[PDB]
Amino acid sequence: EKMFLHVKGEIHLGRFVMRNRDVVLTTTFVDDIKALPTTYEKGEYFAFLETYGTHYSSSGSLGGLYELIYVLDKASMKRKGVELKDIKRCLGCVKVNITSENLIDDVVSLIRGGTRKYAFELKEKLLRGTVIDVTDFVNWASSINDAPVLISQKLSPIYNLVPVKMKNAHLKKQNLERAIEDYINEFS
Amino acid sequence: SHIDCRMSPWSEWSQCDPCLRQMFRSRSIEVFGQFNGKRCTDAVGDRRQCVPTEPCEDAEDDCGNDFQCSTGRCIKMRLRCNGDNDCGDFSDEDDCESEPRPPCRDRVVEESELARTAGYGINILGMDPLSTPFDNEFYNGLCNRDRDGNTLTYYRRPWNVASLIYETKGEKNFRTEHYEEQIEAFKLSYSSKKEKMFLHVKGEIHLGRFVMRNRDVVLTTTFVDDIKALPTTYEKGEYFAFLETYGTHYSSSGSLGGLYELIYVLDKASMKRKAVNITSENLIDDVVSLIRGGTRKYAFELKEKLLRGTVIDVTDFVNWASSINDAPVLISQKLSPIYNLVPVKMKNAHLKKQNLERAIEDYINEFSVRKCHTCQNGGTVILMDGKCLCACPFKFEGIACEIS
Amino acid sequence: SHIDCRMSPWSEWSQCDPCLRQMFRSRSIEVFGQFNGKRCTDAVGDRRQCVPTEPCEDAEDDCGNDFQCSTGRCIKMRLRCNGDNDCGDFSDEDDCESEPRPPCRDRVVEESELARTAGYGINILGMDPLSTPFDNEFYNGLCNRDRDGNTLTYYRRPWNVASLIYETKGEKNFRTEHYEEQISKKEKMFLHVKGEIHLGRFVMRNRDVVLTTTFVDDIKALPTTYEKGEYFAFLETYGTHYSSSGSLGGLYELIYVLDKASMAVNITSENLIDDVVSLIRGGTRKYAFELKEKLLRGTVIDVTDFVNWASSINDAPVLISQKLSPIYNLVPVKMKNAHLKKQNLERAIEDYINEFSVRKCHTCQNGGTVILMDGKCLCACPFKFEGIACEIS
Amino acid sequence: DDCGNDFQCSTGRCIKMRLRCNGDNDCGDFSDEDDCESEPRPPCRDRVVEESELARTAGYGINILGMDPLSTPFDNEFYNGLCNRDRDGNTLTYYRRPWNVASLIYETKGEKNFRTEHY
Ligand SMILES: *[C@@H]1O[C@H](CO)[C@@H](O)[C@H](O)[C@H]1NC(C)=O
Ligand SMILES: *[C@@H]1O[C@H](CO)[C@@H](O)[C@H](O)[C@H]1NC(C)=O
Ligand SMILES: *[C@@H]1O[C@H](CO)[C@@H](O)[C@H](O)[C@@H]1O
Ligand SMILES: [Ca+2]
Repeated sequence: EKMFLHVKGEIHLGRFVMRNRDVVLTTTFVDDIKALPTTYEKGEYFAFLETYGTHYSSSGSLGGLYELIYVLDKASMKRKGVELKDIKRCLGCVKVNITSENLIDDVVSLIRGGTRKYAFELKEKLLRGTVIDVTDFVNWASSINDAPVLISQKLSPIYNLVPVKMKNAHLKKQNLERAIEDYINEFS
Repeated sequence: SHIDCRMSPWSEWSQCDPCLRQMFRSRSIEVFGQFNGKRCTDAVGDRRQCVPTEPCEDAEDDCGNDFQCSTGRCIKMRLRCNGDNDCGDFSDEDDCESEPRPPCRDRVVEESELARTAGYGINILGMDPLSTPFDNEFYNGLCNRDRDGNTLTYYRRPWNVASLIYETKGEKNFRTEHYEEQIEAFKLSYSSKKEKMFLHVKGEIHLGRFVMRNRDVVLTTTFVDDIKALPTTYEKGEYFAFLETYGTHYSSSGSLGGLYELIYVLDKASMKRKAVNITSENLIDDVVSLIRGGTRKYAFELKEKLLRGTVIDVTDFVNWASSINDAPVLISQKLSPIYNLVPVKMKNAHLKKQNLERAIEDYINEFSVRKCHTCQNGGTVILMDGKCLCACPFKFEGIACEIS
Repeated sequence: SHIDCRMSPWSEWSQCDPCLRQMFRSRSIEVFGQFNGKRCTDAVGDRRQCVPTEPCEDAEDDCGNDFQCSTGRCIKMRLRCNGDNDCGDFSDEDDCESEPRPPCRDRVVEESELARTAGYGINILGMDPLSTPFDNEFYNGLCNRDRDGNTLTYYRRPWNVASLIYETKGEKNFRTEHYEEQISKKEKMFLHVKGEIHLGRFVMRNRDVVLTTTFVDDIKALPTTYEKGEYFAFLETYGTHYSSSGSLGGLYELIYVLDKASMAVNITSENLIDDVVSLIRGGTRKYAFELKEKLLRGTVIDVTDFVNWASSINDAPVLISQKLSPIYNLVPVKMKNAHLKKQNLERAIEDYINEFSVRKCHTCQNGGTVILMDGKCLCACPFKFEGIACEIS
Repeated sequence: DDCGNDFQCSTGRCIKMRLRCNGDNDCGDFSDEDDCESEPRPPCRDRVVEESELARTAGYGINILGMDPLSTPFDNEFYNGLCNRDRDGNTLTYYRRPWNVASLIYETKGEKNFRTEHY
């Protein structure tokens, strides 16, 4: 045997893209660069690289998302009274009472953004082994306006933000590259 | 096995740019990564400050008989008193209090929200749209008193959108396609069946269409200034950085609107023969929906309904069709290279155009999927941020479709 | 298989145009890209600035005794001092102080939007009703009162429109055709429906045209020397043609098609196919985007939905069909080198006819045929052939 | 450091002299805006706008399988004294775009997939 069922959804609110020159940083970020030594002071450069970030998203996507993999092997329920089209129909039915039954168990939840009330209601219905109603998804979708999450991102390393006016600018950027290169070996 | 990042370093260093007080470098990316081996995040080009080795030239670039705007734009002088915003700074209009009048005398009129976002920048990396290189706030003193759109009420068309129109066209398509096949024999008893489904649906709700004026174009102060910063010297990764963050192209053709689409693909097989007892079953199922444009309350309400056996309520479509008034998406367009907007009447502009085209060719060649390794079995190569890979909804598995 | 973009070299530089202060050459597309190879974009005309090699001529181009408006467009004093603002930049307050009232002495009258959009430009690429070359807000100082269209209310008709006759037509054309055969059994269906409503027809005046300040001044800006890029830029921003007349209205069209067959030893087979489509244009959104959906389903329609949809065409028409006139007929003589502009607009349109030819793209596989799109020659095919070149099934 | 004819900021920045009076918090805690009350000239000509909460957090600092607890290295409270604006189609409200964010496009797009393969 091999078997899986997936349900996946996107809610997309907007695209952001950002500058690569004439950038204005927070003063607290360029202060953290002005405090770096001229030397490859690896412990301090790893301190900075976790005091703001290793990379940044030169662009991303504001929204919300779900992935709800049914690890459930169909035959775990399909031996009892439900056809393949009927279990589908119940997930999105009279042949058993699947919403009352202990039969649906192994559905995973990943849910991103929106107000906790609605995210919880979707999660609670899924772990009980029950489908969400279309009412529930539109209520969730309305709430992503208050609480977005990044669905996907396109990435660049943080040393690109270091201003060209910085005393020892190229040396610091080259030492941040030397530090970024070590992370890949620091973690197995 | 999967493939991590490969590159070679700068191998060059510019002299100091006199007016810009800076120097540049750019490096050869070989392979960003394949099959989820680790990304090349490191920079395609970088720059360093220099105290310049010679004087800068005369910095002014005055267009002459045109007014040199406080933004650095250029325009016909008289408009600077008219209540049109010519300048990219309203207070140049505030300055000339002596001849204030708007471009229309008695008209009561709206801003076209379709015209404001007309001429999006685009990046070929995903056909991402980007905010307009174009100004779209200036009227060129033209009254241009249109009344298109479903409310039949006046709007003014800003100087860059030569055409903008609000055409009310729709189309919808349906296909549902089904097969069943059976083979059975005896000598040993053998039986088998196959079942197939295909669906396509789409529907288009057009709102409008546009074209951008290819001469005397009026640009965002930022775009016309963000040409000034350019190296003049074909520093590959720097012209790549402008192409990355104002886009490879700017466009003008429109289908603005809402759109929906669906597919089902289902394909199913079962086989048995019969002491000896042998059997197999194979089945692939896939169903997908898309919605774009309109407001959340109705467009997100529709998106899931489309997949189901559920017959959709016609007034839900009518509420969506109304909401596309507020929230269009660009369904189709005509691309034009971004360099056509670096204007005449600015220093070294042709050399800046030459470098922008060569950097578009570099954009085309370094993202080229021809560099990546062959996908296995029935698949074909896919590109994503920092990696090549492939995937196959067709009885194949793994990040290169290696196995079945 | 997939094919990439290809172009000529860049032609040798023009000399410096004296008044335009620029110099260019061009680059022909050979192949736009085909079958999802790397699609073309890159420019066919591009230009460099020059400090000119000789003097520009005297810049004024006034039509003699005519009034020199702030547009620099040729007009006569009756058009300005009667308050009508014909000359293109609302200047009339400068011209007269005593009784400058509009030509409709007391009986001042509304305009029409369906009239204003008359003489849309059109382009063989995309066939778009580009916004008017004509300045339909010029009225030639005429009061010119229609009372036509279904709003049962008066309107002033624009100078460049000979008439906007609301010559109404509503036509439904319908066909069905079906067959059955048995020995095995076969069943076949075709359905076609179209409905057309013509609200009216506009005709553009064939002499004495008033063009938009932008159209006339954007031909003043031409090279004078046969350079593709600036001529193509005028084409691509104003049309290859103007609609010298056309029909405003709405349209719907539908199809359904079905084709069905059915046919120790145990052998059998079944075959089926389905194809359904709907189109709507014109009318206000609520009714149109009801009806285009509504008619794709079998639903026996409320006649009041047809009445509401097609009533709304009075407020929101689409151009059903029109008479194309080659665009250069709109360079008004009594302008400097006016005919040399005509000549090279025609030569640039002939150059348009050269590179956008699909015929030179490579053959699609199996039962297919080639189409051209923005940077791709491509095909789509019968008999379940597949991929953008139809090489497989 | 030394902004020349332009203005040197409290926690170390340069603000162009035209910015300082406008109302935009050019230099942190409104420390740009000490006294210019004779010429407080706005970026927008009395247009209604509210500050984009969806973009003020954009440009998050990122780690390999992680993201920052403190909002950004970029300063999304900076606007170059421009008024350039995007809008929410859902409430019809206009927002200024932070000058870090080269583009905001607000798009309503919903995509949903169900899938199984079985053997
Ligand atoms: C095959 O499986 C069926 C299941 O009912 C069983 O009855 C039959 O005896 C099996 N045949 C064999 C043993 O090959
Ligand atoms: C028909 O199907 C049966 C199923 O067992 C098979 O045994 C037989 O060979 C096929 N031919 C006949 C019976 O027509
Ligand atoms: C001359 O034309 C060539 C094409 O052969 C270009 O590559 C070059 O940039 C220049 O325009
Ligand atoms: Ca002005």
